[PDB]
Order: sequence, then structure tokens, then C-alpha cells
Amino acid sequence: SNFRVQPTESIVRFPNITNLCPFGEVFNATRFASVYAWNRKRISNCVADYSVLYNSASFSTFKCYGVSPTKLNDLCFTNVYADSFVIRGDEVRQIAPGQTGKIADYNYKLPDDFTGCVIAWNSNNLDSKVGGNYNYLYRLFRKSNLKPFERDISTEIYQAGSTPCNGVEGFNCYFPLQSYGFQPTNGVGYQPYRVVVLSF
Amino acid sequence: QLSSNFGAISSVLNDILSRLDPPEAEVQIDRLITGRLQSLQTYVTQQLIR
Amino acid sequence: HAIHNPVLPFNDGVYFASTEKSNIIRGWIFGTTLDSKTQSLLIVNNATNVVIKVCEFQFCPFLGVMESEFRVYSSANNCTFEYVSQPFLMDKNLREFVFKNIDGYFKIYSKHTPINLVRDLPQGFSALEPLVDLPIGINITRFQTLLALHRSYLGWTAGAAAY
Ligand SMILES: *[C@@H]1O[C@H](CO)[C@@H](O)[C@H](O)[C@H]1NC(C)=O
Ligand SMILES: *[C@@H]1O[C@H](CO)[C@@H](O)[C@H](O)[C@H]1NC(C)=O
Repeated sequence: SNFRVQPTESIVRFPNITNLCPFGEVFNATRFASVYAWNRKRISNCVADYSVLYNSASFSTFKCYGVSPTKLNDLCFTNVYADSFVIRGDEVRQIAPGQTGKIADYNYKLPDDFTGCVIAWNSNNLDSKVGGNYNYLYRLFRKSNLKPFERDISTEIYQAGSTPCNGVEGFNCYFPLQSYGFQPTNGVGYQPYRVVVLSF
Repeated sequence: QLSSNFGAISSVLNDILSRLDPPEAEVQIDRLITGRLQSLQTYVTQQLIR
Repeated sequence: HAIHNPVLPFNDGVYFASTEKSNIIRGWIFGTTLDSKTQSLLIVNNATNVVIKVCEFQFCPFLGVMESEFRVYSSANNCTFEYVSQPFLMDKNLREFVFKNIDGYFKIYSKHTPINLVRDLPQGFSALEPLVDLPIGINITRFQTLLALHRSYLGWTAGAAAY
């Protein structure tokens, strides 16, 4: 057989900063931007509690890719990234690494080696008007696929017709920016949903 | 040879053990085990031939 | 070597390095189309700090006698990112910068070593160090280097900076 010497005790050494940094502001928030103008926020110099979120189970979706949602309480990260926006009720599946869809190659796409979590919950009361919500904007026409974590801002006219779409600024040359419609008059799947993505 | 992934997500056991629950760590552990077994067998055969 | 500076093609990383006496060359500008119509990046490092903004600035040149800086920009309208921090330069002396952009992340390596100036470019051995790393997140395809035309009370300084 073989012989070893067993340990006697255990020690732990961690930094010495105590600030409840704004996880509330990202989640408790008044109004999020559109899908194609997703806002990026920095979280740093924190002592962040993660299981405190699990005491309020109102999020339909809580999935994590490269780490279990219970070991977050004894790990130290750097470059914590937060993205927040609101999309339709059936594009939630499209928010995943390596998917095929409109916003998959037009508005947002994660890399193939993601490390983080995605959270989605419903909001059909604070974000709906009986007259229809038309203040949420997204892109439908573009000839190229964007790379992950790339933002596009362009109000230019798509060259769509067979003729140069410079003097043809009306029909036959479509504007690439469309707006959604959100009402309390329709059923599931056609309602706004709030999405937060965390990158480590 | 102890610094090769062999297809797993890392090369250190303790990182996997501190990042994941067992149902996901089993596959990475298996891949590492297979690689190290192959290397050991090759070394032993060469030594006998010498 | 400029004697008293147009665009230079990007897309493979740029090694910029001046080694001679340097108090003239100050900043750098980038972008897809260098104007106030599409997203542009501006970095100014003169004598007191570093000012980094990502907006659509009006590209109005010479920088006379923190100093007179409105020459490059007039107003920053409808933009997201701002940044200020400690300056890195100092006021023979080799300075080396490497511009990189992967996944939208902007890398800047730096390395400084005092030497004796006899050659326009010596045969020394160097190893650059990473200093600043920022989330720019824009698309860059050209770049341009400023040459701050100071006023040494001489109608401007005899610019002879080389890069
Ligand atoms: C978000 O707002 C609710 C409103 O009552 C509050 O109770 C909660 O503490 C806030 N923060 C969360 C859920 O992280
Ligand atoms: C960046 O801008 C240049 C400008 O000509 C363009 O050719 C290129 O396709 C753009 N790249 C991306 C990823 O937007």
C-alpha cells in the first residue's frame, strides 16, 4: 500500500471590500431601451450576493451555461457585464449561442463559448396600452450578418429596388426599421418580455 | 502530457470540481481519464521493448 | 517624418512607435467614416490626464497653448461612452503602442525604456506590456495620428516629429 499525511485545518483569504453594488438598479429599473440599442452596464468593486435573487422567484427562465447557479457564492470574477432590453414573447428561444433567426443575425447573438446566465420574466401590464404600444423599435432588413456583441446604429435607406435607392426613397426601397405592437387585447407570445444577460 | 485538454473544458480537476455539479463533471473526468490511460500504456510498452 | 497627416489603412493591428524626443504628437482618432455622421473614437493625452470619448465630434488641427483642446472637437451629441483617468506618458525615450480589437474589446500595449538617441531606429530588444483595455464595441477600418503644433514662443513650432 501507500501512505500519505492528512491535512489538519483549512484557511480562507479574500479581499476586504464591502459595498452592496447596484444589482437593484439593473433589475429594479424604470424603463429599458430597445432591442437594437441594448444598453451595456459595468458592475465592479462589489460584494455581490447571488442567491438573494432566488428568494424572489418571479422569473420564468433562469439558465446558466458554464457554471452551476449554486456555486456562485464562493467564486471571484472580473469584468461582470450586464445587458438589458425588451423583446417579443416568442424570440426568447432565439437568445442562445448558435441559433438561426431574424434577430439572431440582425440584432443580437452570443458567441459559441458563452459563460454566464440569462434571465427572462413577463411584463404585460406595465408595458402594454389598450391603444397599442408602438414605441419599441427593431430592424428587419439588412444584407449582412453582424458579429457577436456588435451594435448597429443606422437610419439609412436600404438599397432594395433594382434601381439606386437614392432618389427612390419611398416604395420599392423599404426603410429597414420597424416597430412592434403590444396590446392587452392579444394572447400569449405577443407580449413584451424583460431580458438580462450576465457575462463573466 | 498533464497539460492537455483531450476535449474537456480545462486541464485542472479542481476547477471543474469548483465550477460544476457532478452530472456535468462526469464527462470531462472520463475524457481526461482515457487520455492519461493511453499515455501510460504507451510508455510501459516502450520500456519493455528497450 | 512630417515637416511643418492623412488616413492609414487599419484591419490588421497597427504598431505605432516613436523613440526620439517627443512632446508634439499627442492623440489618435479612428472610425469607419471619419466624420460626425457615424460612430468615432477620440483619445487625447497631452500633459495632465487621458480623455476618451466615443461620439460624433466635429473634426474642425494645430494645438497651441490641460490646454487648448477644442480644435479637434466642437460638441459631442448623442453618444454613450466617456472616460477619464491618469495620464501614461512623460515629459532617447522609446514609446511603443499596439492597437488591437477582438470581439469589440480594444487592447493597448505600452512599453517605455530610456535610451541614448543615435539612430532613427535602434536594434534593441523589447517586450511590450498591457496597460489599458476598454470596451469600445464599434467597427473601425481606418485611423489617423494627430500632431499637436505647439507654440514655443518663437507663427508656430517647427514640427519635425517622426513616426
Ligand atoms: C425590485 O423591486 C421590488 C419591488 O417591491 C423590490 O421588492 C425588490 O427588492 C427589488 N430588487 C430585486 C428584486 O432585486
Ligand atoms: C466596418 O466599416 C467598413 C467601412 O467601409 C465596412 O466596409 C465594414 O464592412 C464594416 N464592418 C462591420 C463589421 O461593420
